[PDB]
Parts: sequence; C-alpha cells; structure tokens
Amino acid sequence: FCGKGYHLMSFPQSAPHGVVFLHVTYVPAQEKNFTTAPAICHDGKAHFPREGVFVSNGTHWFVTQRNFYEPQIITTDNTFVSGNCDVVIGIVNNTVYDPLQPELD
Amino acid sequence: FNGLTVLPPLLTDEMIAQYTSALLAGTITSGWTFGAGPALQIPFPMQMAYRFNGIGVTQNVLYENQKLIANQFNSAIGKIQDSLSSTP
Repeated sequence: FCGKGYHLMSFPQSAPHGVVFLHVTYVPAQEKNFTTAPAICHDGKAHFPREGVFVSNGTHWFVTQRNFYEPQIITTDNTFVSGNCDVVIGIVNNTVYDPLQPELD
Repeated sequence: FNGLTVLPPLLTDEMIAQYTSALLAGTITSGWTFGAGPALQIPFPMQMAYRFNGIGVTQNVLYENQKLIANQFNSAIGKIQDSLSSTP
C-alpha cells in the first residue's frame, strides 16, 4: 500500500494539483541457504522457538529472527516446551542449555 | 455490419493463466516474501505455522495436528469444485 517492501515511513510533497508521496521502504537482500527443523527434542520433550527459526549451518543448531541473520545459542529462554517428542514430524535432537545450571546458585 | 466492432484484449487467456500460475508457485514455496523482494524458500508446514502464529494461536497447535489439518484442507478444496458445478 505504502510502497513496495516493508514500509517504514512516508513524506508528502505538494504538486500543482496533487501530492507526491516519498515512501521509505526496507528491502532484504543477500540471502543464504540453511537447513532447518520444526522442533528440537531434548530430554524427551519437544522444544519450539518463541520467536525465530531453528537454523542449522551444517553442524550446529541456532535460533535466529526471521528477517535478518543473527544466530544465537539455543537456551531455555528463547524456546518453549510442549509434550513428548514423538508426535512431531521432522524433530531433531540437540542440547538445550539452561542458564541457571552453570551459575549453580 | 453496421459499424460496430469488438476489439480483442491484449493479454490472451493463456498468458493470464501463466501469470496466475506464477503467483501460485511463489506463494506455495516462499510465502509472503516473494512480494517484498527476493523470494526465499521455506518448507510449507513451517509457512502455515507462521500464519497460525499470525492469528494468535501458538504453532505447536499446528505441528500436533498436521495430519488432521491437511485432511480438512484437502476436503474443503474438493468440495469447492462440486459446489461450483452444482450451483446454477
């Protein structure tokens, strides 16, 4: 509606009999391939991402926001659990660290 | 005649069907992204999980009912054609 791409803002400019809108849009570029899975199985329960996608770069699994590559280590803060891990199709296995354990308070 | 003529359209029916097929393939393999820039491929179940999340239902609901959901979608698409043919 307000230009091609994800809209940021727009500035109006007068014209003799109309308006001229200068839409400022954000457009992605420089994409890259990745391997993914819908859920991670750890301790027998399935984990899903709160926001983002489980993306693997060949040997390690990470979580990343959808529109810009920013991989993070999979932890209990950015994933949530639901039931045992045998109903989901495409589930994978990996260590899901819990930050309270290393502190050992 | 008496001076009245119908001119043909510029895009023939075949070419319009080709444009439509382009839109379908794009939406099936890349979701919304092909409309905002470079088309990025994404598995179709994950795309529908995105959209489920979009209406405020957590995605675990889709991965746990993938089979049932796929059957309902197939049945609905199947009844559409019968309805169009029987409807006068």
